[PDB]
Amino acid sequence: GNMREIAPKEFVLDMGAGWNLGNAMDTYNSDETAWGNPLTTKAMIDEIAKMGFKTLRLPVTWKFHIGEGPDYLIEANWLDKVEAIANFALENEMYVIINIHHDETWILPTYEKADEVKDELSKVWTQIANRFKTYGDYLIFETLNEPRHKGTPEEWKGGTQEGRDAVNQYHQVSVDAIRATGGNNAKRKIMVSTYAASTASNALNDYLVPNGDKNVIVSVHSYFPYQFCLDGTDSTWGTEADKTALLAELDKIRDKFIVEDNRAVVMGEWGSTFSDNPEDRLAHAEFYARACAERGICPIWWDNGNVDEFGIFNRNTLEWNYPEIAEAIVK
Repeated sequence: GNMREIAPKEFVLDMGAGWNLGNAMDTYNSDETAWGNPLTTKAMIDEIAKMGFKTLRLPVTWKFHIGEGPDYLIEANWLDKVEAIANFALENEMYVIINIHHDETWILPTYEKADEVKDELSKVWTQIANRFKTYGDYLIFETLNEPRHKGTPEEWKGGTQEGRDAVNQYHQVSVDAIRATGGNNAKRKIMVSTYAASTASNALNDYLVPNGDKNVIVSVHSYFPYQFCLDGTDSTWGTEADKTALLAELDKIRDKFIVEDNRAVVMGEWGSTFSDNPEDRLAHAEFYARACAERGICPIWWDNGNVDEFGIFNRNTLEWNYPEIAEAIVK
């Protein structure tokens, strides 16, 4: 239950390297096994910690467990599940990040919907924060995952001005709600994303930290370069031009947040999908993770459980599918 007096940049160094429990509690279904992953167990999390990951990111989708307004009650048994997994990590001496994940349908960043969204968000964050209020500073809240207007031309390009404005307002509501619960929540580290967790320059330039809160960490995601990492249209990686382009991405993030803004950064998702390309995936993981570590940015690999996609740990057998990726990230 202890809260250190600790600056965000040292806290982020202490977070080490992380791993996402993807397609689990974040599954967009009332049944969190619907996306193909078993119910999470401590035995699973134990292997994540034994491999040397220091941070578990525990993405959670809340939509199917939130009741009607104006109270928007979160089901107690859902909180129980979240808490249990969090404790699996904390018992392993890990940091744990809990977020709001695939909840965009009630978090649409438009002026039209803002007023209702801000009402619901305040109620939901109050509830999550009160459940977890007595936990110490190894538990971190991440207010929103990739808040954006899905299906729009600027969705993955940093949004429109209206969308970035609304996203900033939703972070404002969420931080305020967390801090108003008091206790350890007045001091807890909060990860606050850009629009979409984008690294687009407009998203970088328009980002606002609510109240200038000194315990806010910046959250961005960068599956760089996307042609290799996401689309599978390029399956090779490792030229000097590839290296230079990735370092330029990372230097953009460093220059804006770390140097100009005096903020620490968690790269709360990155990684590459499997494209019949193990050697280049490994080279890219090694280089990316090293580049983040040299900059003081905490890298958190996205693992969705699916070996044909982002899964590097086998949750059903407790073995690593791709142990060398894992090792390249944590060394």
